[PDB]
Amino acid sequence: MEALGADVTQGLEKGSLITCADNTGARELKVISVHGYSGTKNRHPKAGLGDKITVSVTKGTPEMRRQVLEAVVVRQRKPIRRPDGTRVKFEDNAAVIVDENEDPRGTELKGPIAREVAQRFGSVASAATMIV
Amino acid sequence: PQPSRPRKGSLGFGPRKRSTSETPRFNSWPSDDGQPGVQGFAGYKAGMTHVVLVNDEPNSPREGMEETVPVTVIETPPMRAVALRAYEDTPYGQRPLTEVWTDEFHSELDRTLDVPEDHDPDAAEEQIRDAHEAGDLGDLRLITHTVPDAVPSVPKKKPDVMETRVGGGSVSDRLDHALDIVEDGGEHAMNDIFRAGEYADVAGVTKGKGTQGPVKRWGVQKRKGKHARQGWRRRIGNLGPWNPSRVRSTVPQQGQTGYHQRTELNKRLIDIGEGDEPTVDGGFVNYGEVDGPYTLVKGSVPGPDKRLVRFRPAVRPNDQPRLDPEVRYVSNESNQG
Amino acid sequence: RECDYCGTDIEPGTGTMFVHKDGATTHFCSSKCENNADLGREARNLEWTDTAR
RNA sequence: CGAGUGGCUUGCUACCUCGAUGUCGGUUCCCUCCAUCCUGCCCGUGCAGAAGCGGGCAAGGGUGAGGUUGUUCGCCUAUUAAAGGAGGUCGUGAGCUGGGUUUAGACCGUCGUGAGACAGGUCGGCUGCUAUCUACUGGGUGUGUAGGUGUCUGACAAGAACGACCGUAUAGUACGAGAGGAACUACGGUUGGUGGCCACUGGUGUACCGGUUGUUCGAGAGAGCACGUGCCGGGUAGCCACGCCACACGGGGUAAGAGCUGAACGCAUCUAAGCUCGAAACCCACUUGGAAAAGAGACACCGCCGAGGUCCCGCGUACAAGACGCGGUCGAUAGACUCGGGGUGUGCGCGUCGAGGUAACGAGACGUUAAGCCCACGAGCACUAACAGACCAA
RNA sequence: GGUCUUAAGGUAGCGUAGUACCUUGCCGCAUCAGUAGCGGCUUGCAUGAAUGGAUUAACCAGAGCUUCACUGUCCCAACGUUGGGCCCGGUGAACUGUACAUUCCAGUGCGGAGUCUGGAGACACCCAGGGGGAAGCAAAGACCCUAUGGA
RNA sequence: GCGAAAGCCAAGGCCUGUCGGGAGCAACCAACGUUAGGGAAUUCGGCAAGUUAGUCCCGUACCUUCGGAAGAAGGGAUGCC
RNA sequence: CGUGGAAGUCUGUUAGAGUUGGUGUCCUACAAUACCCUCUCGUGAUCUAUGUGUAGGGGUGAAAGGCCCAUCGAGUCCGGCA
Ligand SMILES: [Cl-]
Ligand SMILES: [Cl-]
Ligand SMILES: [K+]
Ligand SMILES: [Mg+2]
Ligand SMILES: [Mg+2]
Ligand SMILES: [Mg+2]
Ligand SMILES: [Mg+2]
Ligand SMILES: [Mg+2]
Ligand SMILES: [Mg+2]
Ligand SMILES: [Mg+2]
Ligand SMILES: [Mg+2]
Ligand SMILES: [Mg+2]
Ligand SMILES: [Mg+2]
Ligand SMILES: [Mg+2]
Ligand SMILES: [Mg+2]
Ligand SMILES: [Mg+2]
Ligand SMILES: [Mg+2]
Ligand SMILES: [Mg+2]
Ligand SMILES: [Mg+2]
Ligand SMILES: [Mg+2]
Ligand SMILES: [Mg+2]
Ligand SMILES: [Mg+2]
Ligand SMILES: [Mg+2]
Ligand SMILES: [Mg+2]
Ligand code: NA
Ligand code: NA
Ligand code: NA
Ligand code: NA
Ligand code: NA
Ligand code: NA
Ligand code: NA
Ligand code: NA
Ligand code: NA
Ligand code: NA
Ligand code: NA
Ligand code: NA
Ligand code: NA
Ligand code: NA
Ligand code: NA
Ligand code: NA
Ligand code: NA
Ligand SMILES: [Sr+2]
Ligand SMILES: [Sr+2]
Ligand SMILES: [Sr+2]
Ligand SMILES: [Sr+2]
Ligand SMILES: [Sr+2]
Ligand SMILES: [Sr+2]
Ligand SMILES: [Sr+2]
Ligand SMILES: [Sr+2]
Ligand SMILES: [Sr+2]
Ligand SMILES: [Sr+2]
Ligand SMILES: [Sr+2]
Ligand SMILES: [Sr+2]
Ligand SMILES: [Sr+2]
Ligand SMILES: [Sr+2]
Ligand SMILES: [Sr+2]
Ligand SMILES: [Sr+2]
Ligand SMILES: [Sr+2]
Ligand SMILES: [Sr+2]
Ligand SMILES: [Sr+2]
Ligand SMILES: [Sr+2]
Ligand SMILES: [Sr+2]
Ligand SMILES: [Sr+2]
Ligand SMILES: [Sr+2]
Ligand SMILES: [Sr+2]
Ligand SMILES: [Sr+2]
Ligand SMILES: [Sr+2]
Ligand SMILES: [Sr+2]
Ligand SMILES: [Sr+2]
Ligand SMILES: [Sr+2]
Ligand SMILES: [Sr+2]
Ligand SMILES: [Sr+2]
Ligand SMILES: [Sr+2]
Ligand SMILES: [Sr+2]
Ligand SMILES: [Sr+2]
Repeated sequence: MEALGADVTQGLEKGSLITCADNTGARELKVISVHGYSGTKNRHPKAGLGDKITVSVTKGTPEMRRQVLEAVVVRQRKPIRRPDGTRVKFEDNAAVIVDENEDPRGTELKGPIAREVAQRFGSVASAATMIV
Repeated sequence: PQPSRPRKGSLGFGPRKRSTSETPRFNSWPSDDGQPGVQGFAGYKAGMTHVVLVNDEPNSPREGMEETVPVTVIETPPMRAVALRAYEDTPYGQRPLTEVWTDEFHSELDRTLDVPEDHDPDAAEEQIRDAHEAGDLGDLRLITHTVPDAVPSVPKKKPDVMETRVGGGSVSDRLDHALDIVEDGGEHAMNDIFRAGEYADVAGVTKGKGTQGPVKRWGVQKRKGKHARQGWRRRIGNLGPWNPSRVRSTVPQQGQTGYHQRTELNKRLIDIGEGDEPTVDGGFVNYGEVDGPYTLVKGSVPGPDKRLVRFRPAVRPNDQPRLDPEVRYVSNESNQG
Repeated sequence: RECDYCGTDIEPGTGTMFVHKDGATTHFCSSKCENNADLGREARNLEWTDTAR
């Protein structure tokens, strides 16, 4: 994929429970897989800010609940390094559900987003109220 | 069927034993292309800081923007090319033919060598030129030594001697180029060989750690779960199968880890200067204050503070040189805190 | 830059930036400041802090 | 239908072991095979393209995470370039585990007159030993080569030190009616592996500083104990990973294959002689080791009454003993002192305030006070200690 | 089949059961995915009424399963603490020992060799290590068969 | 303090749960402390560890043999002067 | 509403009794059954000292073929016995 422009320490793993930052009807998401990732023996497949991940809907409306959808990691508690050396971290771990064309499923994004994610996923960015 | 997995550690840096010389020895030199010149230099590791730079890479979207880069500070005072050793091409490889020495010797070189009192430079030189005529002259290298005395933070005064190759143009021209350098007093500097922005190969003898187990030394796993409580925590599963009935040298075992020679490739020289511009407040921890000829190597450099490191023009660079990088800022913040 | 907590100048190529839930951004110059901030302490009340003094 | 190869399954046999070669599955760590799953290079196509299908060379590297089940096997999910198979006493219990098989207790079903049985099910049910030899990982002492110091050489040896993927431009282009949709090359990044390093972020930090509970030293001050810090907060150096740095290109020779020239065979023919090409594979390149390479090596200087070394002394860039490195007054090697640079967070005492209380008394607030206390780092500094002095040696 | 063996011919219930071979039975719940667990069905290889059936509040170091919470169980390991380990003084065993013994790759041999054969490698001695081999040490195999053995 | 509980301390007893010296004291082992992000992905199985916790106030489901379930659950409070 | 204070009743390392898991430590042990943490019972079919009775095809047994002096699907000693 296109460079993020930031070093990321994946703060999530397969099976992790994160926040679904949007109005799709899905409240809590469960990480199932990480797009384009291949681990090593005994390693839990890791995911971090800027990654496209397969996801499971744990909490939310009956219609959204139990569905297997794709999402993009928008925020993570574990720090990331910016080109100027500074570290950046968020209040929570969040992702936004996405379609086949990488366009946000819902109409509105909740909470802030990373500028690096915004650059990689344009249509997701052009839906963000705040970009840090 | 039990998953595949790369082995623990590399079999390319063995045997993993204590190094013979604390002074690194390059086992390879750069090519003979440009003008005649010394193919290496040396200094003493001081410590680290970070620097702010302007992106030199024309292929980066961040070209022109400020970038924070980690840097190791190395005191690189002038050295002395005390002699010129010539090698001859024999059926059993290269062998030392003769050497051409000098008159001027550093006041404290006798702490290591049995300094020459009666030498014949002319005769040796002739022998070398005769071998050149015969078409048997191998390569030309200079016997060099550092001046630890020039570095306050370094305790030793006993100089560190190391042979450095001279490559460049025609053998005839670099022979003369070498001889001239030696004649004066052999005094040369980092400037003479390197330019900020070039890629160098840094060789050094790693930080010593004495004996360590397979986990640390080879990166093997620790016993997991229930296995970690039975009486085994950091011991490998087994020393090998029933057959072959012997332990293979390839299985991760305990032993000397650290204090080995390493040659780190493609190290960018961020800046070569002189003074106290890079010194940290309160002094570099476990080293001291830098105020003299130094070099700023991008990233890490093998070895502890005070250790002798060697420089050599990158033998296999991946990028094209982006000379004299613009240094917007050099951190002087204390390394304590 | 200045530390949004203690108030001293943040050494360039150092520090962390905490992004609050609402999108607010807080530049910390060190772990010490972040930790005192997490204890619910307010810079003004701490004598060693450049803000207070 | 016919001919075989293998020795992974099963069966057969009864050679070997019954004065015992510890089970299945799993795990961990190492090596290998190729009948190749991916990756490289190729041929064919019912090959437009894209995506496939079949075949050839090829074992360098890779082949991962999870849900049920003790399971092996297998079924299933989502990722993936792909999530290949097999051998090593069905590798691996003087390594681990002990869920299953297969002791002694018990239940159910079936069978039995019964004791009790079951190639049925089920709950419970133990894991010994101080390594002599050999083997390997690392560390020393001697002898050989036959005075010492320093620098080298390179027989050999090891490596995967690098493997793979995504994205951008090429390009909405070639191709195609359209749908759809490549490549060469150049770039950016990711993943796995590898080696190193700690400026940065992170962890530790029973160094240190602070808060504070119970109790004891009469109170105060200041302390001990509460498991090897009472607990809570912060945390330096160092050590670290979750942090940071680095890990080609190119040559040479080939395989499959594509060809040139070319005869046997006037023609034809990539082959028979000859030649041009051509794989992630081979060799070189690169990294690591390596004078014990018995052809036991080379160079330079110093020295054979003296070069040099060991002991000794102060110490670590070193370290389980040994070894290694540096300094030793012609000195900054270690300590003290003082600065600097750091940690904590405002000391004792006194003054004012303080809800109240007649007063006694009073938790606490402010000031004095960026205070007090503390530092595994640096600098200055010969004050103290590196003294005295011994021995080996061509 | 629309009685026959042998007296009767399975009623209430419960049921893929700690009983169900087929079997991971089928449907549903739950999960990304559930040979598990629960509910329903149930023709039950071979359930069933003091050989007691069903059912059940309370109780349980009893067997199985699910959720919240928590966490170094794991991703993936690091640093530290105390006692050992290592070096020195003193004290001072045991296991084990046909012999020889520096081995490695192959082969051969009673078909599982440090000692045979062919090669390869190999200067001696010592310190520390984790245990690959000595079909390692410890026990005249509990398994199985045999004995005109025992209980 | 509820207490013959913990923890601390007397009286009384003891330094004889009877070998020492040394090395920031390595690997490895026994006990154990702390670990960022994730949070059972580990494993036959949360085995091991951890989480919770004392007291008062509020409040409390199915079921039930009416005893119980029940400290259900959940929420609030807690010092000193 | 109070009084009352029942219970093979609850919590409880009170004393005391017991022994679930760690398949930890040990396994030429401290020990021929030990150590630590964890865990169960703790007014009763309770625990415990001393005294006393039951004896080997016999006792004793809330039954495990458990126990009867480290000895039990028939104790131990000596004899039959070479
Ligand atoms: Cl393990
Ligand atoms: Cl996955
Ligand atoms: K046998
Ligand atoms: Mg695994
Ligand atoms: Mg620092
Ligand atoms: Mg800082
Ligand atoms: Mg054996
Ligand atoms: Mg083949
Ligand atoms: Mg291979
Ligand atoms: Mg086996
Ligand atoms: Mg074994
Ligand atoms: Mg065993
Ligand atoms: Mg053992
Ligand atoms: Mg079982
Ligand atoms: Mg069982
Ligand atoms: Mg069912
Ligand atoms: Mg009846
Ligand atoms: Mg026998
Ligand atoms: Mg039998
Ligand atoms: Mg009989
Ligand atoms: Mg954690
Ligand atoms: Mg698993
Ligand atoms: Mg437990
Ligand atoms: Mg009695
Ligand atoms: Na053990
Ligand atoms: Na065959
Ligand atoms: Na096994
Ligand atoms: Na291969
Ligand atoms: Na499975
Ligand atoms: Na075997
Ligand atoms: Na075995
Ligand atoms: Na075992
Ligand atoms: Na096993
Ligand atoms: Na080639
Ligand atoms: Na019946
Ligand atoms: Na009971
Ligand atoms: Na831990
Ligand atoms: Na062994
Ligand atoms: Na009453
Ligand atoms: Na116990
Ligand atoms: Na008897
Ligand atoms: Sr060299
Ligand atoms: Sr070399
Ligand atoms: Sr065990
Ligand atoms: Sr063998
Ligand atoms: Sr082949
Ligand atoms: Sr292929
Ligand atoms: Sr099998
Ligand atoms: Sr099956
Ligand atoms: Sr295997
Ligand atoms: Sr078992
Ligand atoms: Sr039984
Ligand atoms: Sr059976
Ligand atoms: Sr079974
Ligand atoms: Sr493209
Ligand atoms: Sr289109
Ligand atoms: Sr204490
Ligand atoms: Sr050919
Ligand atoms: Sr020699
Ligand atoms: Sr019926
Ligand atoms: Sr032989
Ligand atoms: Sr040992
Ligand atoms: Sr007393
Ligand atoms: Sr004594
Ligand atoms: Sr702490
Ligand atoms: Sr689990
Ligand atoms: Sr699981
Ligand atoms: Sr509460
Ligand atoms: Sr009771
Ligand atoms: Sr058990
Ligand atoms: Sr013990
Ligand atoms: Sr035992
Ligand atoms: Sr424990
Ligand atoms: Sr109780
Ligand atoms: Sr007798």
